[PDB]
Amino acid sequence: VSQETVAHVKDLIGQKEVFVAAKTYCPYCKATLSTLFQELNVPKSKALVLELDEMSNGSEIQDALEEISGQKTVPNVYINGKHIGGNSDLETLKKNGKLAEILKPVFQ
Repeated sequence: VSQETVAHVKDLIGQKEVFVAAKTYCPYCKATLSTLFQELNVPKSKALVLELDEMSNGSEIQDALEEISGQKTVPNVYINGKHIGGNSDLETLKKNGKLAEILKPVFQ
């Protein structure tokens, strides 16, 4: 895991307000994307969703994410540069109202 790749991934995380690292065949990723973009209607134009299994540098990005967030699995969600976690973490925030609050500056 090179520092160059790590720096690049931090760049990607900050490009859009909502960042999601996922894999196309993962049900946890599907639930997270559904929650954010279908149920909550977060504008897709304010999000960068990486499907690592369809990225030539997917494994390198995932390794960089582990270094940056300590997380080893997908989905890996960031909102406004802050690490949110995975699908279960998203569900907890959704239920206690904190997800709606942190997405306030994003919704439009």
